[PDB]
Amino acid sequence: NFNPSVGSFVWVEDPDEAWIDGEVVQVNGDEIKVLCTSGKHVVTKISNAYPKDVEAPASGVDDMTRLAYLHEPGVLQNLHSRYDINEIYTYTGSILIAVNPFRRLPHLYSSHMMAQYKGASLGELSPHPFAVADAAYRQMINDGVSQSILVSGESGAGKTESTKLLMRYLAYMGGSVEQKVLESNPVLEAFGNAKTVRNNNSSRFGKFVEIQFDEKGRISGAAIRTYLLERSRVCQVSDPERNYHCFYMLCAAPQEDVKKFKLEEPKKYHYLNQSKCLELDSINDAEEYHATRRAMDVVGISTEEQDAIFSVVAAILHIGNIEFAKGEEIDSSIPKDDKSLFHLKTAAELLSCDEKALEDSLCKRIMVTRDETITKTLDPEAATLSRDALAKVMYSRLFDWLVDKINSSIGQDHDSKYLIGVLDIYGFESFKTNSFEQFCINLTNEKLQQHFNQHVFKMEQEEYKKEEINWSYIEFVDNQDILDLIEKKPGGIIALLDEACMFPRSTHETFAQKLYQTFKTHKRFTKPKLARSDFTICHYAGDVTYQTELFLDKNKDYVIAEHQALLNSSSCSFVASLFPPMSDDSKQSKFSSIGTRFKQQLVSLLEILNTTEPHYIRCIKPNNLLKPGIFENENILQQLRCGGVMEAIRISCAGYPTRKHFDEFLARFGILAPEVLVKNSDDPAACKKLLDKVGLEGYQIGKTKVFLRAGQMADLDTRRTEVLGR
Ligand SMILES: Nc1ncnc2c1ncn2[C@@H]1O[C@H](COP(=O)(O)OP(=O)(O)O)[C@@H](O)[C@H]1O
Ligand code: ALF
Ligand SMILES: [Mg+2]
Ligand SMILES: [Mg+2]
Repeated sequence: NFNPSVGSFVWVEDPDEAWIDGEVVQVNGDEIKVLCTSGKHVVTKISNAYPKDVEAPASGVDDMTRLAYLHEPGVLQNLHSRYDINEIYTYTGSILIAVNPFRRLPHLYSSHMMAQYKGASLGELSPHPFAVADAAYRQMINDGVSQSILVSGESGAGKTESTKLLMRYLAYMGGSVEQKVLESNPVLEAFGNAKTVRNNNSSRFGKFVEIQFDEKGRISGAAIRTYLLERSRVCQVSDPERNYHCFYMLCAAPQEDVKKFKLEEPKKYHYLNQSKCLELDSINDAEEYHATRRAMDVVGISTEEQDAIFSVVAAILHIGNIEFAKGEEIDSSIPKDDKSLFHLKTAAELLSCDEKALEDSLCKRIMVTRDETITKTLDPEAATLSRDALAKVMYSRLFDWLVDKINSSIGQDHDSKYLIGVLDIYGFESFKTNSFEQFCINLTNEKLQQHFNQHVFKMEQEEYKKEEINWSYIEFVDNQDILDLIEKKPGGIIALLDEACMFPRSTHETFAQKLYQTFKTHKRFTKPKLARSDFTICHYAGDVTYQTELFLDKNKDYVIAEHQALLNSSSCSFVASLFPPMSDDSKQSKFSSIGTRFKQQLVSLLEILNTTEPHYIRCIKPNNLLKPGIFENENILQQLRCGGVMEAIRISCAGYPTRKHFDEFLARFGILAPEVLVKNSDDPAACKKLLDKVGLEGYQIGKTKVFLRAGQMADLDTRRTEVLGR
């Protein structure tokens, strides 16, 4: 076991900074007194203490499994040391660990650096996402099976940056399709990314990039898949956060390019004024407009199609400045001041429709009756809800048109045999107020971590028990019950939300009370005492309390009748093309459920990833100030524990990554030792004896399969290739 010396350096617990560095000064029977470099003297039992590796280089260890002292402080200190010398990447078994640098490293990601990793093995070079990308490319041809790379972490930990690296390297192995997949990121980030408290350039939509490869290995096609874009940001923004980049790009654009839009300072427009943050130090909005147009030309978006897109973006900004006051008649709406009539006229001119038809779209809805057509009027509060509804649907139809035009140039089938898919989702985020959009984001992260848990801890250890192997079970925290809490078919938070959405005039307190009487006897569900309509979920990353105030509203997906009627009446080809013409030999739907639609998309994505061989990259956010050179133990310790990094190191150190059937084993490696006899095609004793003849040790013989350590299968294929070639 462990026995501390009278004078030695050990790790001890501390209220802050997690573990602290100390030196024992006194030794009792079972307790010891440590002395930290800080000077404080702590007293604790020996079992709480952990030995410290004094002989540790600043470079640390490239693999956490090769660490001399496997425990939490050594993992934390190995990470910290490599972070100080700008070595952000580090391996854990086959998994890659990435700590956010929060600074530019041009040499670490140059195209020359790609050539260095072109033929490199996973462990030959220093850890890098290019090595994970190459591993996915090599394992695709050696197996003929599709691959997928899965990037995880909390919000702002570097998933989107990590995905850009994988795409730049994957385009290098198959190489005009390559250029357009790389230029699709700036276009989508202009309309799907915005500043939050967690990330200055936070992804508000999840993407799944699919790279197609033919049998020869060329990049035949590529496709991008986007999931639940947040459109509520268009209308309501918190003070720290910012609206989508496109709005600020257009206000910083050269005046001759946007002279027709009649744009003002950003602080004037209602959809941006709520934030009170209009500029970013890390983002130059003027350059982003020039970069986005440049990227749009690469994808093939016509310059005339670019003008109509920005006309919609500038129109949405004008629409937000249309205030409503009480009309002369009861429950009537009218523009408040003459400035709202300016914006109402401008937004109609930018949308190529009638100014009065636009005004009648927000102030007055029409009731549907077979006997005659009647028009009611709206109160100012109802009219405000009608203009915010118009903007959201206009922005999502615009964002969806982009993803359709992107794949209309880079998406095609050349009868390819397999693909590689890198997955970029939104990270687990928690704010002082948590809406329905957060509920789906954290659900997505919850589902991805379960996939990690299954393919790393559940499926691996079931085989170990199945094969009668000598093995100590490694316990872990499973989040399956949280998934059953949300997407259970016979009553889940998603399923219950559709129930309350069917009943008209259902308040958020009724859906709230329904959650309490149903999930009362549950471990992962909690209710705040003073909050009637707020519910808390014990997420794997931490407790998050949600507000159901807007849950029923965010879930219903519908198109306002007079909204689609106006947008269809537009003289501009692009504006009318944003809404499909329904009701002509077509079915009319009351509303569609976003919760079930998003759940269905999440299951289909999971089923495609279950047919591919996965590769994991765990991103880590080192600090919350979004600045470099700040390594915080508490932030990183809580991410390692809830992410299961400690258990993964334990499974990678003692586990067996590769297993082959006896018949597959004697066929390939029986040629290594011709003198070793074999009784039949699947004889287990020959496997034991053929491995001893080669000199391998630590292997384990199972019920029906052999089990080898991380690098033991690799040298057997190299030994085989040498003898068969001779
Ligand atoms: N490899 C990297 N090189 C440079 N900056 C990085 C890198 N990874 C992350 N960052 C920084 O972290 C920020 C957030 O990263 P991002 O990919 O947006 O995380 P997430 O997708 O999880 O929100 C970036 O805007 C950038 O400043
Ligand atoms: F932009 Al994120 F998690 F915050 F992908
Ligand atoms: Mg992102
Ligand atoms: Mg929404």
